Amino acid sequence: PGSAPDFSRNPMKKMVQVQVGSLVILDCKPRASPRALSFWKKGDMMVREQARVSFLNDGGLKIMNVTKADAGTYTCTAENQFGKANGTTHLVVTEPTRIILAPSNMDVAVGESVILPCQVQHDPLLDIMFAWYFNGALTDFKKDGSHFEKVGGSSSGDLMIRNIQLKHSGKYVCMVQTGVDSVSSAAELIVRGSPGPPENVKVDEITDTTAQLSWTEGTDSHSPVISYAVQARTPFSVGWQSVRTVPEVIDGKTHTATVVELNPWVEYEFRIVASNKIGGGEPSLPSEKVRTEEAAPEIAPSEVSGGGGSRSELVITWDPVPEELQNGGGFGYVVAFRPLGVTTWIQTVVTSPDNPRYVFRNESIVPFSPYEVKVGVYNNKGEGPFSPVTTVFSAEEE
Repeated sequence: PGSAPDFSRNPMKKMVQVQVGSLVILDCKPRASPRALSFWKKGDMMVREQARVSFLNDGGLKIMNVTKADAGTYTCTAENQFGKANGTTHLVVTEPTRIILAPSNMDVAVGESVILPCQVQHDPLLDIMFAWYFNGALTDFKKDGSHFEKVGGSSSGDLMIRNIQLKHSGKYVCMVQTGVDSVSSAAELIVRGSPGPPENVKVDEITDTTAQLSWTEGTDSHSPVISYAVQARTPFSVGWQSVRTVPEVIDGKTHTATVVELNPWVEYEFRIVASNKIGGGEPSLPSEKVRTEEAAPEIAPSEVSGGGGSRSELVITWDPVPEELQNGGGFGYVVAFRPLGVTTWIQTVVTSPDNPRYVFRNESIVPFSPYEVKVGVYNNKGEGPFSPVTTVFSAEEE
């Protein structure tokens, strides 16, 4: 044996970083036969045993509740019969990283855009790494792009959630790493939406003007249903349009209703829209296409008139009855006329409604004479009313 102190087997760390208020122990274990005595200096100055400072059996230095004042250069000088040796450690005391603006806990509707901040104050000697966790899993959110953006620049970890969806509900955790040190703060986002589309839309008890609708409630968007509304589509409707129901307003607990004021002999599809306090929901898939029962026509034509024409003519004219008021197939008109004073009607059936105009021409038609005229309606299911009688004059031409 016999050898001076030798730090090559057990060198003192070049540099040690500790958080303010932490505990630090600088090692000083050289190899030497016999064992070497040690002492510590901070810079030029000998370390004095003190309140938070003490000399350990293994030649180490223990400092408690470190301040930035304790930072500096500590050297350990060991001496043997055969010489002295020195080792140096630089103590860096750094402030804690602290999160200054953190995610808020939120209850928010789908489609909204929110910002979960994560600003930190940190000691400038250090570098920081931001990380987000979603329901406990590390993520940078880039696989769900178009819903997430990291905003604020390289110094910030702020997270923007765009057009938030139900699947984005959960615990969010912003974590800031600094070397081996770490702070984080968590918040919970609960997301609520419009109800899901109602399902299983069913139509029964079809009449000429009514139908019973039934349906089952759609997916829970985490806010209860307060209301149901009904829409319908026909060849005549400009897309989907609201329909009147009985009850006038349908409860969130009411899954059946009567549609009213439909037109007879029209084709219909129905859908249902659920609402909650968050907003109006996605419409159901449409019901089967059904047709209402046909019925006798009930509306006679308006503005029956006429007059003029060439020799021996009686011209009769009226307003067409709109298709949706025809109530059934094979709709047509019935023109009835008679000389004023005469009681027997002559009538003809007008099979095609295409042109609401009828001309009688023969020698029995007396020039410029008063005729009583009425026009009625019928379809495959029955006869409808006649218009009020009016007076039109035969042609004046002879």
